Amino acid sequence: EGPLSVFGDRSTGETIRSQNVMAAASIANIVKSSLGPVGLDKMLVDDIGDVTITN
Amino acid sequence: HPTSVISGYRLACKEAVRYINENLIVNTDELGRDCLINAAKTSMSSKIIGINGDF
Amino acid sequence: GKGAYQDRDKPAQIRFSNISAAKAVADAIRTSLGPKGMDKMIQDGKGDVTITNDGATI
Amino acid sequence: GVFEPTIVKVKSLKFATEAAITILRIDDLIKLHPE
Repeated sequence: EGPLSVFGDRSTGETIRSQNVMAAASIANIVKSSLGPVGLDKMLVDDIGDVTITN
Repeated sequence: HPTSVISGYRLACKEAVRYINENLIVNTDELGRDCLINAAKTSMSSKIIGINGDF
Repeated sequence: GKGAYQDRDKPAQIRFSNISAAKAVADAIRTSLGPKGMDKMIQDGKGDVTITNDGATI
Repeated sequence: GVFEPTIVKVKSLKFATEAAITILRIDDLIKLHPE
C-alpha cells in the first residue's frame, strides 16, 4: 500500500466487484436445489447435536 | 456505466409490474371454494404434506 | 544570495511528507465526485457495515 | 389448477430489484482490523 495509513485492508476496482458477485452466487447455490414440487429437503446439525429438517 | 444498468433495471421493473396486471384472474369469476382449495394445494406442494394436499 | 547556508533538512522532509499524505487522501476520495461516481462500503472492526457516498461520513 | 397470489410476484420483483441496485453501486471496500 504505502499511502493511506489505515491499519486495515483496502480493495478497489473489478476485483471487489467480482468477489461480491461470487458471494451472492454462493448463497443461491445453497437453495437452488429446494425449488419446485420436485426439489428435496435439507438437514442441518449444530455443534451439540440438534437436527433440523427443512426446505 | 453502472448508472445506465440501474436505470434500465428500474424501467424494466416498473413496466413488468404494470404488465402483470393483464395476466390477472378474478377469483370471484371462478368458483370461490375451488380457487381457494387449488391455491392452498399449490402452496403445499414440495413439502412433507405434499401428497396429502386435499385433506 | 552568496551565503545563508541551510544546515538543516528536517523541515523540508516534514513538509514533503505532509504534502504526500494530503494528496493521498484526496486521490483516495476522488472517485466519489459527480453524478457518475460510485459508493464505498466500510466495515468497522466491531462488525458494522455502512454503504455511503457522503464525503464526511467516508 | 396451479395458482398463486399476484402479490408474491410483485413483491419479489420489487425487493429483488432493490437489492440488486443497492449492491451494484459499490466500487471500494475497506475492512478495518479488530481491536
